[PDB]
Amino acid sequence: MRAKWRKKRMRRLKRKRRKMRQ
Amino acid sequence: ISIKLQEEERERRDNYVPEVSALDQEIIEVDPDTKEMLKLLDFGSLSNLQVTQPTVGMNFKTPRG
Amino acid sequence: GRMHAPGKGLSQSALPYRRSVPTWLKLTSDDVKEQIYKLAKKGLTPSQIGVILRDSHGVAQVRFVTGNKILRILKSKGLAPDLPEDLYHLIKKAVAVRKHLERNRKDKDAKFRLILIESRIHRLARYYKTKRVLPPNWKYESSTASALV
Amino acid sequence: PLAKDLLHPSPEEEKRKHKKKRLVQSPNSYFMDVKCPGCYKITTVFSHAQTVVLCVGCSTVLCQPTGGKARLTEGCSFRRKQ
Amino acid sequence: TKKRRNNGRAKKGRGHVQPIRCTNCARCVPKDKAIKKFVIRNIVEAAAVRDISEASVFDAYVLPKLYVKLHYCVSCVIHSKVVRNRSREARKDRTPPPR
Amino acid sequence: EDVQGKNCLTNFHGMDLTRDKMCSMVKKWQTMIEAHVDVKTTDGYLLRLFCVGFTKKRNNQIRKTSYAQHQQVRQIRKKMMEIMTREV
Amino acid sequence: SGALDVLQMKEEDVLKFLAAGTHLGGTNLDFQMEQYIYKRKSDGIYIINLKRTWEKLLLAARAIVAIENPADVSVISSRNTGQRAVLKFAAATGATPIAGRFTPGTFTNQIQAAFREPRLLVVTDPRADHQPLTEASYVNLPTIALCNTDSPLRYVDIAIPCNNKGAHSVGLMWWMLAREVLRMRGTISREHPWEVMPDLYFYRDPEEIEKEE
RNA sequence: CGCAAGACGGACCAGAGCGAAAGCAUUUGCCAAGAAUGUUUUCAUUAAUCAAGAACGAAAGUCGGAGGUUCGAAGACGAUCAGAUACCGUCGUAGUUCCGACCAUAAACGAUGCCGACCGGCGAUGCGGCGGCGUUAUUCCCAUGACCCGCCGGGCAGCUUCCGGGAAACCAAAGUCUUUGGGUUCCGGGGGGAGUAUGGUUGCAAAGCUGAAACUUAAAGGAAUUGACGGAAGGGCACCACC
RNA sequence: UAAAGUUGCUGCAGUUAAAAAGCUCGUAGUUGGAUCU
Repeated sequence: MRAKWRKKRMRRLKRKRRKMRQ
Repeated sequence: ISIKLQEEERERRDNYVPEVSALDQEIIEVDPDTKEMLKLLDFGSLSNLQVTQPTVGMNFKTPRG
Repeated sequence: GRMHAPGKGLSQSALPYRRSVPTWLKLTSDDVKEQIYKLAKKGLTPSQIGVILRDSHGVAQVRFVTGNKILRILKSKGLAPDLPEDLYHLIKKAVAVRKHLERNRKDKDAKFRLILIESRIHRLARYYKTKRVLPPNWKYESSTASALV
Repeated sequence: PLAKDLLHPSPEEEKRKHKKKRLVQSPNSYFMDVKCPGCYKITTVFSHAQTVVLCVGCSTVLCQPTGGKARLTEGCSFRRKQ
Repeated sequence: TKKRRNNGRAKKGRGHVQPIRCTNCARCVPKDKAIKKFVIRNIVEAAAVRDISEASVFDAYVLPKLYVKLHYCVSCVIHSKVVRNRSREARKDRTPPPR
Repeated sequence: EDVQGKNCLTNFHGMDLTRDKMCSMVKKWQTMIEAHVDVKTTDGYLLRLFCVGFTKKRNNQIRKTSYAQHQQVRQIRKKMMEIMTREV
Repeated sequence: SGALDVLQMKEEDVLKFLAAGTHLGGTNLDFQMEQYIYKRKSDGIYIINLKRTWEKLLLAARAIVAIENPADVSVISSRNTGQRAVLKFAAATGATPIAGRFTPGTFTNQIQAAFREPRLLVVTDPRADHQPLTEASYVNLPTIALCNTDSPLRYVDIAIPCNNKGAHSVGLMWWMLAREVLRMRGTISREHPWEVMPDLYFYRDPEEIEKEE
């Protein structure tokens, strides 16, 4: 996996966790 | 081929000499700077040379690029 | 290298080995002192006085004729300026840059150069306070420093 | 190459160097006595002067500052000292 | 590992160089990294020179030329064979080919 | 601006150099200096004039490039503008 | 010369050097050849100090003489300019000539056919004869070279500062070297000019060969 | 042939310049700044590097306002395709432009901290100064420009070299290192987990700074060599290739 | 614990193997030219 795409995936994961964790 | 007769032929052909040496000339054109070199070498009293005038300018480099 | 620039320049004065008064120079030490007094009364800094004496009057070095340096002579006669001229010129440059920056607020280069100038000012002022040349309470504030100019 | 040695002369290799990089540093400048044809007295002028100096008895521009050595006006006879 | 000492560009002593678009693909390439060709071309091709010269209303018209500067990215310059890969030792030779 | 007797009478409107001519002078180891002036004749014809010049390689020059320094370029541009204004 | 009137420079030698243009260098100056030049001319040609040339020639002649077996000295010329001169020098002084291409490994490959082990090496030009020069650094072989202004002095132990581009100059330089070696050995004498004259050492174009007969 | 708008500043333009970096290219003017050079000026150690702290910081992105030509994330449609959700085409929103606030990140790179000393050669080039045959312009003296030949000082680089170093690539620094110590800041310690979790802090947001562990694993990696392969380039050959 | 000069004060590294802050300024800290029998 391209490193920048893995970074984008981790960013999306963090955003989803921030949304779910209210 | 390394035959001895070929070396003999080469050494006979190279054994040529004229009656007058090519370095035996009456007038030798010499620039002023080499004249000063000779004079500081204790050879400014030689009358076998002749003054050749220096070049007009210093245009000796080939153009760049 | 420069304190506030990547420059590595070498250009400076090269004093001659001889420390004697030149043979051509006929001014007595007192004559050089009076010329220094006149130039100071005219309103000139010691650097300017030295430059004028070198250029026009042939005084190669005042220290070698009078046995004293120009600032020391000015102090001893009593007409040396309140604050040293290098610090004065640094403060003047800072004041000029601040005046320019007041009407040109988008000049980040001017702000950076002002930061450099004030750092130089503070370093010189700390050195002068260490030597008791400036009062220990002296501080460079950028609110009325134009009066110091 | 065998510094400070008299056996191989080097006036020419020493005044070629930078003034600060010489064996003993020495300025490349000089003071010069100047006569103005209209004037009648000496004026000692620095070679690399930064001031527009005038004749001590007149109002004639003796020399003008340049990037390096100052430029003298025509007719003023200038001779180096020492 | 580093392939070239100059990194395949002429950027020495500056930070940024403005880009230009490749004439072949419209790719942004730095002006120093772009590969530049300056073509001088007769606007009339060699076969058509005779016909136009014969049909001219003037005598000895000397036909005008066309001056086009082309800037290529590395990919388009390689595909078009303006430049080509060289051996590790022949790479260092910056001398242009004879012309 | 007028047509009389099946004849159209023309008048000056502008002037240019041909594309090939102007492209042929722009060489790559010299400075090109351009100036322009808006200047009015005595009849009231306001003209914008563009002048172009190039620095010349000397006949004994070894240096590849014939660049002018920025102040030299400014002086040349000043001369060009002054001469154009004087002539128009 | 050793400050010896017997070994000092003569007027005939200086005249020959000037006629052959030995003092004329190139427009380039190798930094290790600086001490052998006099001054640069207005056209960029460096003048070679002929006193220094004579000193270095005499030192080279002394180095050549201090080898009892003359065949242990190798005289090399890859260029066509000095092949005739080298052959004449070898015939005169008994040295071993290598005129033409110097095959690599001649000093280093003891299996090779032409393998030879000289005790001294003389070359016509360090640039052209760089192969024997480099090989001399493998077998402890000292080197004597005819060096122009821009010649590199690596692996050159005795450099003779001279014009080595002109055929006259190279021939005359080899002729003087042979003459001085013979004079120092004991053969011939300084009380009379040598029977050989430098034109025999010169390189001549085949067109000139045809014309002059 | 005109008018309008918003962008941008070609060719000249370079292994050229300036700037702390990001970056910077129409003319002219104003404003303040700066390096180098020149200096027989002045002060006289005032310095170097830097926790804390601070200024600036591409692009994209956020908020408000103005503008909106072009291009254009998203999106719509047309193609190609087994499929394409992509490449390609036609449009096109945010954006791209400017003003005021935010963000503080880039392969922000020379993947190379700053300051100082020493250690080869050569030819160039940019700025300043110094010296000098000769050629041109100022249509006249000197000077001043443009050339030419050198020298000196900083600068961007280049070539070369058994200086020396290095695993080598390669580097006149990445040298002066087991013959190890000039000064000082930041920082690495097998590969993953992971720049993740969590806490703190900053931000309007996006996110930035700081930053683990359990666990897993014998290699991951660097440089160079020989092969093999290439939808890479250039050649050569056989009527089992063609003409 | 040594081996581990793989924690390097002695004594390690940091272009490409892990690594020099995007860049400057800057207080503390550290370090500071010659010179007095």
